[PDB]
Amino acid sequence: SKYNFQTAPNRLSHHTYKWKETETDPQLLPAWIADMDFEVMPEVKQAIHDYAEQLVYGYTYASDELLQAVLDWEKSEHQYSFDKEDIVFVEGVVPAISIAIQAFTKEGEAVLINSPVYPPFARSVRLNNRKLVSNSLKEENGLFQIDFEQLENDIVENDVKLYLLCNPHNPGGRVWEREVLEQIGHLCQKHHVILVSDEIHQDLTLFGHEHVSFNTVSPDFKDFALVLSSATKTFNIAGTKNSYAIIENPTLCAQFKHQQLVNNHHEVSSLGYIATETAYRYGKPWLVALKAVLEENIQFAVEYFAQEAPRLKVMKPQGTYLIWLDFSDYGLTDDALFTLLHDQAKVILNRGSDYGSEGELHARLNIAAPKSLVEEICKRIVCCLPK
Amino acid sequence: SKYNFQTAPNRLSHHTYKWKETETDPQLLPAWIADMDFEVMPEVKQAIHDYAEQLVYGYTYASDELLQAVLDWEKSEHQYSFDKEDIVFVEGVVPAISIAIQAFTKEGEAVLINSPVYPPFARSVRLNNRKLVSNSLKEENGLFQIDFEQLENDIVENDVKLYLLCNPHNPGGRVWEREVLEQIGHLCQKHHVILVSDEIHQDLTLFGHEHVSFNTVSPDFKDFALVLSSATKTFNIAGTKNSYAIIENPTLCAQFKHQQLVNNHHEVSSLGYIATETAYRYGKPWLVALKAVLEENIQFAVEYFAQEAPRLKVMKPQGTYLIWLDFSDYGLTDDALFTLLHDQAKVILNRGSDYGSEGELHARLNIAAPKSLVEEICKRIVCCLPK
Ligand SMILES: Cc1ncc(COP(=O)(O)O)c(CN[C@@H](CO)C(=O)O)c1O
Ligand SMILES: Cc1ncc(COP(=O)(O)O)c(CN[C@@H](CO)C(=O)O)c1O
Ligand code: NA
Ligand code: NA
Repeated sequence: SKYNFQTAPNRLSHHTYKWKETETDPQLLPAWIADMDFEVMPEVKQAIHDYAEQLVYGYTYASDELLQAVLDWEKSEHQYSFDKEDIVFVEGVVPAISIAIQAFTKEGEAVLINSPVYPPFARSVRLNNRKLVSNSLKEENGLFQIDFEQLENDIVENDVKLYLLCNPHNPGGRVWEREVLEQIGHLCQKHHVILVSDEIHQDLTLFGHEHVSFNTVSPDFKDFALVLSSATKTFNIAGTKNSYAIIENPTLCAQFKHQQLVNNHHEVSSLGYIATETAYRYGKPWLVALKAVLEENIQFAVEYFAQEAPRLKVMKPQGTYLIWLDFSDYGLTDDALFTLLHDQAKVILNRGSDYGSEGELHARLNIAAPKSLVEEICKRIVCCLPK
Repeated sequence: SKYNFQTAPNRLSHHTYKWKETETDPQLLPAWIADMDFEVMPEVKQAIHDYAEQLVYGYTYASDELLQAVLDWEKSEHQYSFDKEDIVFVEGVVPAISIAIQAFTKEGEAVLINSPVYPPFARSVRLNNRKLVSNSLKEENGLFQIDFEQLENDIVENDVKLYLLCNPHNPGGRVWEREVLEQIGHLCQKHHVILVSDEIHQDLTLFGHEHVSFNTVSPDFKDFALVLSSATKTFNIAGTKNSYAIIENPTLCAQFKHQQLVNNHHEVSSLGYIATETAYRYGKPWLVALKAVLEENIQFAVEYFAQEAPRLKVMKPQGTYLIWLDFSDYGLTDDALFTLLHDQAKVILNRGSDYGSEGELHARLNIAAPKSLVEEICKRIVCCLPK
């Protein structure tokens, strides 16, 4: 218990998204947006104090030490070896997604996602005036799976140019096996599709599930695929605004960097650089401790819901700290479910329908909070469900 | 008991752009990129420490207190009154310029600048595949002036859609009079041109020169013009990454915000928000003290160069902390001037030619450093100039 996973810091004065509603209605307990109600690792807090003590807060660049820290993290944690020149810093992963869409496709061309998925995927495609192709995931034995026949159909019928892959997949928390990723890659090679693998949850695979970074699947995958990740989801530092793309293919790397500069989206803040380097240098023990806490919270929620709401269908995450809940067996509409949870149960969960039509009558639950808070949130979710 | 403008914090370990070359060649003295070698106001330092003590560094948004701080600053310092909903935060001004180009013009359409000017102006136009129209500034009696006859010709002959205005103008530090701004505005009305006024140096007008913010010139100007500014240049906090657009016209504001979201360039870091609010709420006395130091440094440089290098033509800034130096009386090429300053004099100044063809044989000198450092830099500049 060296690190504090037992007590949530009070965030009410910090202008957070997560606790905003609670500031007006103190009864509301938020468990929606993916940041954590855990204190950040102490080395990052110290690094922010140390930044203050620089005294001058001018223009800074991404250092060789930061580049090496990213290289070292990827090698040590994900067995992914590349060169410092392959790293492109971006203030966030969602920014990187828009840059990729703009760099690798033209207006009107088709971009494929596996639905239901993180809403900025569909939004970034549509707002960019690209054609969205939603490849609907199957649900079998409590897990999402890809229908590869329909995936190929979706690619061919729509002349898909870009595939935005989520790995681990949010929502659901699906940690794709190497064999699944290999089939995806072969389809991209066949049909000349560029693949962007959003691996922001890569450090949060649980219960023995192992993240397989996309370009580690086959040595040639870097010819068409790039990887996005960050320290921010792993270490709860989203407000520091830094992330990266690993782009080993020279042409793809130049294309991305060019579009990033066209958009004047090439700079990152000083603390963005500092916090990522610090997290990667010092964060491993904290991450190990976090993952044990997350596993306990998830197991608790699954068992509690099984006992108190056996009609509630719970997808057990293989990774991420987010649980996908299916209220389909209840006599509720999508809107009535939202009103029930928010107004009667006083719990704020993400509306599943935000993620696509497959999310109708679902909600997403964030369990990256102390066990006592998770216990209360689960109690509230089961309190008011209709007979 | 008073603010420190006498000693410069050591920056060699902070991965700064400004001191980067000096990290490898200790002989080199930088006076190029516009950040200051002055300690930032103490309250911003404290705000960074306070941010560390939030303990959780998750997702945040722009608070009503920050919005009010910007409103209050704009009203009290620039007599510019508008509503909180007119403010759009962007991680930087150069980001905002690209968003504006993309939002308000189509590919192939013409964008006008007054050359020579801050290089990202020309770059952002060119990289965006817009046609660049450079309206060349006159130089008369040591000051840049607009040729309004040619400006109108440039607008009409090229069907200009967007005018990127720099006010105060960098380089040269020209603080455009109200009457000059009114003539520009009237041309934009006549010819249906949208105008973006980059007023990042607005708080740094000197020697009795007063900034006139563009939309304060006429109540009609908001129909076609928006204002970009920031706390970063004023208060030496560029690394914190926040700035704003004031867009009073509903259509222009929606267009800008839409494009910002298309580009996923809508979020700002938590410290970005914090540092700007803090600077505006506590910064005025520091700024008053700064301006006295800057005037002293500029006066020193002008007089020193007048004695030690009478052939060197020095444009005295009306604002900004940057001096535009003209070496055209010397038997030098643009390349030879750069080599002389950098390799013999051991000083790093911005290359004038970066700013446009009018900057050939020029260099830009940054005097926002302690007087003792400025004295040394000036001594170096005059040491090795050829007969
Ligand atoms: C697949 C994926 N890609 C990107 C991000 C966020 O990226 P950014 O913070 O780097 O922009 C998230 C976090 N998503 C959070 C925050 O919105 C959530 O509530 O789901 C994500 O799940
Ligand atoms: C007219 C103008 N607009 C914008 C900026 C910087 O804007 P940003 O840092 O907010 O993107 C500057 C600072 N310019 C610095 C940093 O490059 C200089 O050395 O000139 C500027 O002079
Ligand atoms: Na659908
Ligand atoms: Na020119």
